[PDB]
Amino acid sequence: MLLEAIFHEAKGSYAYPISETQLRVRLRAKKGDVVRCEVLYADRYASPEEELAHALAGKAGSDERFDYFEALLECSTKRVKYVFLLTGPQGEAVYFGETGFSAERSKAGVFQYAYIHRSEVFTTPEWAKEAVIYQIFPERFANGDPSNDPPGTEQWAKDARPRHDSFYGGDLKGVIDRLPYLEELGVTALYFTPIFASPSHHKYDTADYLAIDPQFGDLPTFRRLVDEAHRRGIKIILDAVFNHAGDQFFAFRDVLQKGEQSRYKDWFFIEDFPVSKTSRTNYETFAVQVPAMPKLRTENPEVKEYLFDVARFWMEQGIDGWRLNVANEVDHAFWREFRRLVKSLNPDALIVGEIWHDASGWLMGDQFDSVMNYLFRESVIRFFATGEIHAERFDAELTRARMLYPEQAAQGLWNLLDSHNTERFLTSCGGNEAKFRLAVLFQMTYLGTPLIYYGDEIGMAGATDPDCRRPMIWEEKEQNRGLFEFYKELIRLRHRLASLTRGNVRSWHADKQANLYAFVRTVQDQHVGVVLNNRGEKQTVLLQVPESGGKTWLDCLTGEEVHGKQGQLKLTLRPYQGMILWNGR
Ligand SMILES: OC[C@H]1O[C@@H]2O[C@H]3[C@H](O)[C@@H](O)[C@@H](O[C@H]4[C@H](O)[C@@H](O)[C@@H](O[C@H]5[C@H](O)[C@@H](O)[C@@H](O[C@H]6[C@H](O)[C@@H](O)[C@@H](O[C@H]7[C@H](O)[C@@H](O)[C@@H](O[C@H]1[C@H](O)[C@H]2O)O[C@@H]7CO)O[C@@H]6CO)O[C@@H]5CO)O[C@@H]4CO)O[C@@H]3CO
Ligand SMILES: [Ca+2]
Repeated sequence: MLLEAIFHEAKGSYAYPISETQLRVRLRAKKGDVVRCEVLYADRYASPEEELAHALAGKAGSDERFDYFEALLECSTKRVKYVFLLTGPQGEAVYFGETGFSAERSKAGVFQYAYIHRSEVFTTPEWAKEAVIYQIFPERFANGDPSNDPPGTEQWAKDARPRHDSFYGGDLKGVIDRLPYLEELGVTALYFTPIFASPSHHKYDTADYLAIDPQFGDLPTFRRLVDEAHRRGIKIILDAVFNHAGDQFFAFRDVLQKGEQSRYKDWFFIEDFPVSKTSRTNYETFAVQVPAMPKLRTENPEVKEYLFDVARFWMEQGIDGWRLNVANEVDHAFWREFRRLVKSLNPDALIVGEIWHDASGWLMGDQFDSVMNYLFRESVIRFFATGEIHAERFDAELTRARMLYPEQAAQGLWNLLDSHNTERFLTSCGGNEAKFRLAVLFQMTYLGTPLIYYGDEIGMAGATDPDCRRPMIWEEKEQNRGLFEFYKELIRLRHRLASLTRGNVRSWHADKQANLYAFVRTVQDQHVGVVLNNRGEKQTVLLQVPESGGKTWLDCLTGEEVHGKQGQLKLTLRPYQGMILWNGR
């Protein structure tokens, strides 16, 4: 075995607790370079003579270059020292520890997880463990009160083609009037983009964090929204824009006024005075040369307590969580304290970050509860929409990501297809409903949290910013109701099948020629196998499935009963068909 390819660290996503007495260890090694992985361990302060405990490390999944092993160490002492035993293809042996490799156990040293403080066991909202979030871009969702419409509001039709400054008049009263719809769909939470006062139509250049934007409503209307949704079993989440502020934010206006005497010059990153005009700014902004969005200095104690107060004010209205916009550009101290503050007010308040790269550092259990799974989106786009990769590359991608973070965080990533920052998925599919559906079928059955972008469930389509921000389609005979009834049924199942919301994932078949992929979700004795024939040509496959985990399954989407004929399963899928096989348990 190529030792230079065996990885593990007594922390991060390879060593962490799932309980005050249970530690999850994971090891990494070159694909097919290691056949068995066992973990010999015991209490740290144990005598050199006592007998070590054993723990078999099942192969959890396989990257495109690695194999991932995973074991669960029972640690009543809440302290532990462990060493890996790695067996080769033919039979070779080797011990893996902190000191290094050695055919001799003792000479390999031993990894140590110093102590398991219950306060550090990565914990997350239970409701968040089985949710189906629906993303709402308020300005375009529904105009329930045309009296607050901005000036210039354009028509509300299927053929609108928005500009970077267009307005259509969607407001919070519309969202309220639409809860019957949202509740019929089955969503269990709504994620709004910025709803706070701002001159723009997207509202990321916040003018006042303490007031809903006039065009959308007023606090009374909001509270009504929160109450109306709650009794409907729908939680609500807001976009926290703490990285930068709109150049209307009182504090910034002051610096623009009082110049050098402003009591807030250190609330921003001013290079020189006086502040500036057009995109030739002289104060640090989000991205590059964006005047309307000066950068907040969350490192400054004053700014921190301000935004924290801002956070206290909205959690007082009963929201259920936050979506941290541009999260990675604001310090960790901030986020840790933010988590403590939030978690104290409401233990079930969800904190989801928005980072477009390895989030490992914000997913240890002391900051975010999760993030947007852009990866899943990249994998799904290229497997179902643009056909740029195949069933096997897909399997690889799903697995590689799936191993990035501690399970707790993994279990909750927001699996989105598209956002208000991208072309709609249907468009990505060149308008191929068949393909689109298969992707949704995967989304509603894969590991994580499904995130539905308003419109998709109905068949909307469009380019990227701002064509993806068209107004919702409400005229029923202008909506894809067959697709809607599809989402409904998946979501129904997802809520009904435990394994889909609380089980794990395991590859079950990857045929790059047939371009058919299949996985299995498991929890307790329940097994739900999803088969995706992602190809435009009926096909038949035989999948391995030992008589132990059941030998008879039932397709949840058709009610067809399938039987295992000696460990094998013969399935025939119509073009692009998918099957939700349930073992009944
Ligand atoms: O006026 C600015 C912008 O404001 C609002 O954007 C939001 C956005 O909706 C949020 O989701 C979020 O997204 C951030 C990410 O959090 C951040 O990490 C980073 O991520 C990368 C982007 O994903 C990537 O595309 C690129 O950004 C480029 C972009 O590709 C360019 O096309 C260009 O974007 C311009 C837009 O085309 C234009 O519509 C407008 O955007 C509004 C937006 O409508 C509104 O929702 O202006 C921008 C120019 O600023 O430039 C950007 C950056 O140069 O690279 C980044 C990281 O390298 O960026 C995205 C946003 O791009 O937060 C933003 C702002 O709060
Ligand atoms: Ca309106």
